[PDB]
Amino acid sequence: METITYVFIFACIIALFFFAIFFREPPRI
Amino acid sequence: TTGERPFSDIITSVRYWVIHSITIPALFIAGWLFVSTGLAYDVFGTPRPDSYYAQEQRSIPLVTDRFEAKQQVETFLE
Amino acid sequence: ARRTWLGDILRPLNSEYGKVAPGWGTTPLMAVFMGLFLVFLLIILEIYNSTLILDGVNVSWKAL
Amino acid sequence: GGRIPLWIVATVAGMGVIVIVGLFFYGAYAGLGSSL
Amino acid sequence: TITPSLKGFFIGLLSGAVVLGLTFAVLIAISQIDKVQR
Amino acid sequence: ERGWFDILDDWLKRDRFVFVGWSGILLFPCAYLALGGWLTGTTFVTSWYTHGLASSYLEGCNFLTVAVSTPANSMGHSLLLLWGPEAQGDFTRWCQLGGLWTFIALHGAFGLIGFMLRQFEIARLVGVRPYNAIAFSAPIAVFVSVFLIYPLGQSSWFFAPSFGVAAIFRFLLFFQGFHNWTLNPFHMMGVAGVLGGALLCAIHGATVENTLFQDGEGASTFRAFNPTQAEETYSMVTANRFWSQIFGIAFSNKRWLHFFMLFVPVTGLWMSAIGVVGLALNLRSYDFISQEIRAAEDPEFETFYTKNLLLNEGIRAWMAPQDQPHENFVFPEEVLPRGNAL
Amino acid sequence: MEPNPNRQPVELNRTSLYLGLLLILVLALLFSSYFFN
Amino acid sequence: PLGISGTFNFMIVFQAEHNILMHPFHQLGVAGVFGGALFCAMHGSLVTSSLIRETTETESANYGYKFGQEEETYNIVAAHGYFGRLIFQYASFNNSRSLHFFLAAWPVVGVWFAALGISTMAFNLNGFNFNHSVIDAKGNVINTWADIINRANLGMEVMHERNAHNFPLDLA
Amino acid sequence: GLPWYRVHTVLINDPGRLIAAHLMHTALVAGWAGSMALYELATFDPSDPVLNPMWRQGMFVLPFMARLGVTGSWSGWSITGETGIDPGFWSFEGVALAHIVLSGLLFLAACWHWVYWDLELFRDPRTGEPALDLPKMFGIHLFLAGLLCFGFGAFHLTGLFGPGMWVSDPYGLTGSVQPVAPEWGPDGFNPYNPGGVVAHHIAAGIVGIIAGLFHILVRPPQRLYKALRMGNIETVLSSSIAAVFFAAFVVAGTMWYGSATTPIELFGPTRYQWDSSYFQQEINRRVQASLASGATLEEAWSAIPEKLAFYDYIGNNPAKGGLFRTGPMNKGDGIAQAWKGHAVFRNKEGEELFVRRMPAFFESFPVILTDKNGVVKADIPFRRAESKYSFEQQGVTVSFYGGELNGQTFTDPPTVKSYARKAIFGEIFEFDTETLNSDGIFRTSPRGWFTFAHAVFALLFFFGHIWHGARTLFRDVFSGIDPELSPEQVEWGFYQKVGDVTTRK
Amino acid sequence: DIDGIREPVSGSLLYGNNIITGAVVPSSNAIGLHFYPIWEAASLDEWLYNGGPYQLI
Amino acid sequence: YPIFTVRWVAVHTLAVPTIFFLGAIAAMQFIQR
Ligand code: CLA
Ligand code: CLA
Ligand code: CLA
Ligand code: CLA
Ligand code: CLA
Ligand SMILES: CCCCCCCCCCCCCCCC(=O)OC[C@H](COP(=O)(O)OC[C@@H](O)CO)OC(=O)CCCCCCCCCCCCCCC
Ligand SMILES: CC1=C(/C=C/C(C)=C/C=C/C(C)=C/C=C/C=C(C)/C=C/C=C(C)/C=C/C2=C(C)CCCC2(C)C)C(C)(C)CCC1
Ligand SMILES: CC1=C(/C=C/C(C)=C/C=C/C(C)=C/C=C/C=C(C)/C=C/C=C(C)/C=C/C2=C(C)CCCC2(C)C)C(C)(C)CCC1
Ligand SMILES: CCCCCCCS[C@@H]1O[C@H](CO)[C@@H](O)[C@H](O)[C@H]1O
Ligand SMILES: [Ca+2]
Ligand SMILES: [Ca+2]
Ligand SMILES: [Cl-]
Ligand SMILES: [Cl-]
Ligand SMILES: [Fe+2]
Ligand SMILES: [Mg+2]
Repeated sequence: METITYVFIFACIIALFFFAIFFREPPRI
Repeated sequence: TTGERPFSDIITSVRYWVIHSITIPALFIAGWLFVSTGLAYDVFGTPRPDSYYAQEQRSIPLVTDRFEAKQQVETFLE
Repeated sequence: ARRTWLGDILRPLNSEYGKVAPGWGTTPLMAVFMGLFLVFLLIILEIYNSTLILDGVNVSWKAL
Repeated sequence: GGRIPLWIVATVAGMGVIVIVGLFFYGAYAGLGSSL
Repeated sequence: TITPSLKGFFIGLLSGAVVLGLTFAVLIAISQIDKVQR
Repeated sequence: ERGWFDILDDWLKRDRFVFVGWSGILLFPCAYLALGGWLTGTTFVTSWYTHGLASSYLEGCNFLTVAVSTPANSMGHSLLLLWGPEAQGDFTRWCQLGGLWTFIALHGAFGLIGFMLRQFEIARLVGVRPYNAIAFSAPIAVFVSVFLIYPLGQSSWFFAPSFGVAAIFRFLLFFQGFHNWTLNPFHMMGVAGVLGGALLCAIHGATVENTLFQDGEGASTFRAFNPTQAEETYSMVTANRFWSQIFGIAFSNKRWLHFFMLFVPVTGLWMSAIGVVGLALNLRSYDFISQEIRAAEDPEFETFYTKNLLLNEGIRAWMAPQDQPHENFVFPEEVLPRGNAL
Repeated sequence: MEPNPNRQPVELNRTSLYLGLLLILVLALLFSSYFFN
Repeated sequence: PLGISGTFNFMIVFQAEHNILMHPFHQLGVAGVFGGALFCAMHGSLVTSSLIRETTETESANYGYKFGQEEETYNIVAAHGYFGRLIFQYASFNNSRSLHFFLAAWPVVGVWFAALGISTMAFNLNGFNFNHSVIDAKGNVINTWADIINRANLGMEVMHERNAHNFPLDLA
Repeated sequence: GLPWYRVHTVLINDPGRLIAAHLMHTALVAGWAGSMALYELATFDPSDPVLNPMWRQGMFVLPFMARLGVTGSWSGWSITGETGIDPGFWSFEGVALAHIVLSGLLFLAACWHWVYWDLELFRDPRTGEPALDLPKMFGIHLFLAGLLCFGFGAFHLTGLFGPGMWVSDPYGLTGSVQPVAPEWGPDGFNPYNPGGVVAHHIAAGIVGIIAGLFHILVRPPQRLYKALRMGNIETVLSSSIAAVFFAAFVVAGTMWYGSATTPIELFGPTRYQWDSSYFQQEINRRVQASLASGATLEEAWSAIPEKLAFYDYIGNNPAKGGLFRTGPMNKGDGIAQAWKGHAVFRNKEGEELFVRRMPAFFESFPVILTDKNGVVKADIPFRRAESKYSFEQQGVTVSFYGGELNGQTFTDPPTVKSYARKAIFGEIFEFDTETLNSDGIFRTSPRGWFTFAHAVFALLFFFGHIWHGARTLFRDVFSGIDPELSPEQVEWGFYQKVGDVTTRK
Repeated sequence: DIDGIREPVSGSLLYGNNIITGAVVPSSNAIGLHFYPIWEAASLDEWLYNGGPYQLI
Repeated sequence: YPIFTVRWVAVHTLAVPTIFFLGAIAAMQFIQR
């Protein structure tokens, strides 16, 4: 259960990285 | 631009050097003598190299009593 | 705005917004009470600290 | 205004710093603090 | 009783009052002597 | 231009080389005495009676080993005032009892109050928002937690840090061996805010310097800037594109960027301060209970966590007799933890 | 009831969402070991 | 080691074996990272303090800046006016290029020395050793804070890798 | 729109909804107190105030009820171990219920104030704009605070109309709630004198009544009104947070050092009592007096109260815990059952030997025994090959006086060593480690947890003070500095007085 | 076996670590500075015992 | 230009003890145990 928890939080953070990069608010001039 | 004379004017002027070629060395010599006379040891209560331990004592004069610590140091010094 | 019986009664206690005494008013007297309070805090601090030790005042559980 | 040029004041002052710090390093090897 | 530490307390208090008194006396004096122009 | 208060205010606030202000009345004497007490003690004053150590240039220490050391453990948390019941006005004895320690810590505390009041005062006069004062709360939280709260929760000032380069190194090592302070998540957050702050400092300075507009002919580019110029000196647009493509994300808002540069180190120092408040009570992150239960029952189970406690156990037994002389520890050779050979 | 004129809309932009989720997830990654102990 | 507690293990053993804290290159790295954090907070706070009013009290001031606008978003003259007064005029930058160069250089140079500290203690040129440097008139050792560091280092040394040494010196 | 960290700013101009938000906060806090008490009552074991008192059991609010005179349960027991008592309504359960009902009433009032926010009372009669007269509100509240403070000291604490407060002997053996007379001499300022707490309330209460009347009747100086921005509610937030952090630091300190308001039977002993071997000194005093008057060693140690011996044990020291070692002290070393008795160690020669005690700093500590002069006589070695002082070489034995093991002597070295390891913690106890699946690792008491939370919240409230003080004094530049700001006003020497155009040079 | 003394140190989550204690453990002191790619090992099981992942990483 | 300014005082509070201390520390380099 602890290993599951640590790996789950880690996986959420890698997903978060993917959205923050590829689905960011695009910068607009 | 706050008014005072610029530092670069002061420290390149002959008159600054006339005052300070005497005050700077005087201060330095006074510091020197404060040590060389031994006076520094007595003002601050710092042991001389021969005053950390008695000849055959070999435990440190550690202060162990809050309110009679001053007396302990005086007895330790005895 | 809505009036109520109790709000009518209390109205005078909330009607002087912004009202001031002229100039420095009682500022110097306030300063005296502040200085006395500083001294008071210093005294209770020093007693608890054992920096100020008073006859009949044994700061410990053991006479208390 | 100044009679003594700033580059001389700097050079002499800097040299004075080197001397006094030099002395402090010498002292790490002699007398008190020298381990000897 | 005035214990030796109550006497020390009064000495500390007096010393501080004097450092503060002299500081303000001097600063008030200097500000009076050297006023800003308006 | 009215009463004496307002005439004093005028003079206090003159535009001069060193601004004074009302805050200056607290700041200047306190900063001066803290710094001068430090130079005086490190130059001339021993720690023989409080620690059994030499600590001054006079006794032969160097810039790395001098300190103004804390008072003896028997002093408890005495204010140790010159005129107090311990020194009773004797300056020499007060130096020998560690009076310069509380002198420096307390003037230093009032001095930092005065510096922060100075930040507020100058901000108000110049008409800027007082975020610099706000940022300075992080130094304040660190000073107060480590130099005041920590020893107040312990037995005495003796266990505060002593004011010295090597003395502070000793304080770090003590916190490792006794508190396992590296394991503490509030310290880890401090480390993130410090290293992240240094990271932001470096990367922001390098980015500005490398996205500059050519605003002059010089190959040395510093002259090609004017404080009063309307225009940005570097290209946020190009900087944003570069980092978006290198790292995946980039700042696009300069205001957010600069606020975040305040936020990160200020927040990290505040987190470390909270961990130290816990250490004042020995309320440590010392152990993981599940690790100990496993390792106690399974002599083949080993992690870097169990390796580090063995190091702590070495630090405590080897350092305690000389570091805590009031304890009169005598640890016979046979009881000292040691691995093989060493 | 007459409308309250002190009401204001609230916002959280997408960047703030991402920064906030990162703070929470990383705080959880850091504190979870201590919670399990 | 590639791990959080392994990192601390590496640090503690490194202190036992090289007295890194007493090494001036690690000290320069500390000045680099503490100073980097300090100047990070300083710069953040100075720029933030002098943002030009462009928003109302119900909006984040960050909306006062638009990506790619030409005009600088704060008043550097205001910021310099504050900071030159906080310290003294000539201790403050009014040149943004010089300021930002300093921001880059201070932590980068300090961290280069941190890196060279580790890379030269790699070849066992170690921190200053003042163990028993202070001696009284008879020859008694008068401990300094350096000797107390030594005692903590000895605890690390004797305990680390407790089954790996067979001979009396740890020579790598 | 408003950023997330500013949503509550909608209340600044809305006195009615601010009062509603306050009522709700108050409902939450009273509801917490009520719930916390019920959880404690559902888990508290009242059957042994000697070796299983509230502070061994992670009780946090129970000691606050007890401190002010709530010491009984409706189910018939009392905190001092009585049976068949009738507490009346104001038992622990009655206090919990009162707080839950209060919570409910405050929640309902919050609803009314939220809906009916637009009361004419909150409108400045001259402008029709929302307005609170803060200086006058201060006098009214200060007056009320003074009356309550006074009546608490004059009636509740004296027992004149109320129960009194908890008091005990210097060793926390016989505490109970008692009426307490005010101490009017200098000993009133002694933190360990309960009469000074009574006098404090009477005197400060009178001062608050006077100052309150003053603040009702006299307007602020224009000078002070403008300087502290007294028309801005945020100034009150700033100074109120300052007062609260000061109060929080004070309660952290008196919890950690001990005072008449942080008694050891409610919160546990202090760390300093271990540091100064406070209880060991008293135990030895009593044993030497027993021996002086003809007692055998067995009789002298058998006369030591179990309660006194238990305070002389490091498992009760609040400086032995861990930040993430959660729950009651009982979860670590276990539920204390009985004193084993006092262990006396002797070597083959029969000389009495003393186990060096563990200081609070040390998570682990070696076993070293010295003679009465502090000379080392035995120890438990790490490396064995050069051992000189082992229990086997020195023929160390242990004999017990008092407690479960009174009259017994152990000579088997592993057994003698086992007891020596316990003696580093002070007096030796038998514990039930099974009931709670205790893990053997020390936790702090409510004295430690309280001090931690309050020191930490005090330090954080310093930030909130600095922040709101800044917002107050710099309200005009909250959204940024003047876009037209004169470069003359930040340039050096254009003005004679920093930031003052009338002093142009 | 980081120190080459047949005393293996557990670094991974599934073998009893948490985020704070877990590590990829350095390669074995028996290897020294020798290059230890997967194909130098007799099996993945040997490669794992000797701290092969550390070098690769 | 005035001579004795706040600045002048600031400079000498630091400069004066600094030179005295530096002379004290120079003398120390010749102390033998
Ligand atoms: C703003 C400047 C400032 C501040 C905030 C401090 C603050 C402090 N100093 Mg430092 N000091 C200063 C300037 C300052 N000092 C200067 C200029 C010098 C050179 C003279 C010193 C030299 C110095 C020494 C040598 C020592 C201190 C010490 C102290 C501490 C105890 C002070 C105390 O108890 O006063 C108590 C006094 C007051 C709080 C003044 C109160 C004024 C009230 C409001 C009015 C009451 C006056 C009343 C009418 C007089 C009646 C008295 C009568 C009964 C006899 C405290 C940290 C001690 C310390 O650090 O110990 C470790 C210590 O030994 N200071
Ligand atoms: C990656 C390595 C690393 C990093 C980045 C840090 C980072 C940090 N450490 Mg940790 N540390 C580490 C490894 C590290 N540590 C390890 C391995 C250990 C062993 C356990 C420790 C043990 C340790 C301890 C024991 C403490 C820290 C603390 C801190 C914080 C210090 C903040 C600060 O600037 O205080 C510096 C001080 C201030 C900011 C106070 C105010 C200073 C004023 C402004 C000074 C003014 C000076 C004046 C102008 C004149 C000076 C005169 C001149 C002659 C000198 C910071 C979060 C401290 C902490 O957590 O505090 C809460 C602390 O007590 N560390
Ligand atoms: C002043 C607050 C306070 C204090 C001192 C106590 C004290 C105590 N409680 Mg009570 N309690 C409280 C409030 C408090 N409680 C509240 C608000 C609740 C409702 C949640 C409870 C509900 C409660 C229960 C149900 C129990 C207790 C128990 C206890 C005991 C054990 C405490 C413990 O193990 O702590 C452990 C403390 C920690 C692990 C520290 C937590 C630190 C946090 C997680 C740090 C967060 C960091 C943050 C995320 C960082 C942000 C960074 C960002 C800004 C960038 C102890 C007597 C236990 C007891 O024995 O009961 C009989 C028990 O069973 N309490
Ligand atoms: C009586 C205490 C008190 C009160 C009434 C306020 C009230 C206010 N603060 Mg101040 N503040 C305080 C103490 C207080 N603060 C303290 C101690 C700090 C330092 C920690 C601050 C630091 C602070 C900052 C930095 C800011 C404010 C702001 C504000 C305003 C908007 C708050 C808001 O919308 O948050 C909305 C908050 C949320 C939607 C979620 C917050 C979740 C928190 C972080 C974690 C969970 C909290 C938990 C429920 C706490 C239990 C409380 C108890 C343990 C203390 C409002 C006027 C803001 C402002 O000035 O607006 C102009 C602003 O930027 N405050
Ligand atoms: C870093 C410390 C610090 C800073 C920068 C500020 C800054 C601010 N304060 Mg806050 N304050 C503080 C700590 C601080 N405060 C403390 C510890 C308290 C006591 C609880 C307060 C109580 C307070 C109130 C009640 C108010 C402020 C307000 C203010 C604001 C206006 C300036 C002012 O009033 O200064 C206050 C001046 C000082 C903090 C300096 C005091 C110097 C003391 C008197 C020296 C004493 C020496 C001592 C007696 C020596 C003996 C020592 C002993 C150990 C032996 C500004 C935001 C006001 C505000 O927000 O207006 C909107 C406001 O109403 N302050
Ligand atoms: C030069 C060797 C010293 C090491 C580097 C020192 C500063 C440069 C390294 C920082 C890089 C940061 C990232 C790029 C940041 C960046 O992009 O910088 C750009 C910045 C401005 O660029 P410009 O193109 O205007 O000038 C550089 C060339 O094009 C020549 O004009 O560069 C400089 O100012 C170089 C200054 C060299 C000055 C000579 C050496 C200074 C020695 C100082 C070291 C003291 C040692 C103290 C030890 C206790
Ligand atoms: C404590 C006290 C007090 C006060 C005192 C004072 C205030 C003092 C001051 C003092 C001082 C004020 C001193 C000074 C000193 C200084 C010095 C000693 C310096 C040195 C320097 C050096 C050595 C340099 C170095 C360097 C650097 C830093 C970097 C660059 C390079 C070089 C290396 C050059 C009184 C009386 C109130 C009383 C009580 C006690
Ligand atoms: C309506 C009504 C009623 C009822 C009421 C009730 C039933 C209530 C309840 C209430 C309640 C039952 C409440 C509760 C509350 C609680 C709270 C408010 C809590 C909080 C918590 C917190 C805040 C926490 C925090 C934390 C954590 C979580 C972790 C650690 C850290 C800390 C401590 C920070 C009646 C019938 C009477 C009548 C009238 C109507
Ligand atoms: C240093 C804190 C001083 C607090 C201010 C005390 C107010 S003093 C005030 O000063 C006026 C000037 O307009 C005089 O005309 C008036 O007589 C006097 O009451
Ligand atoms: Ca000789
Ligand atoms: Ca079990
Ligand atoms: Cl190791
Ligand atoms: Cl070997
Ligand atoms: Fe910038
Ligand atoms: Mg020498």
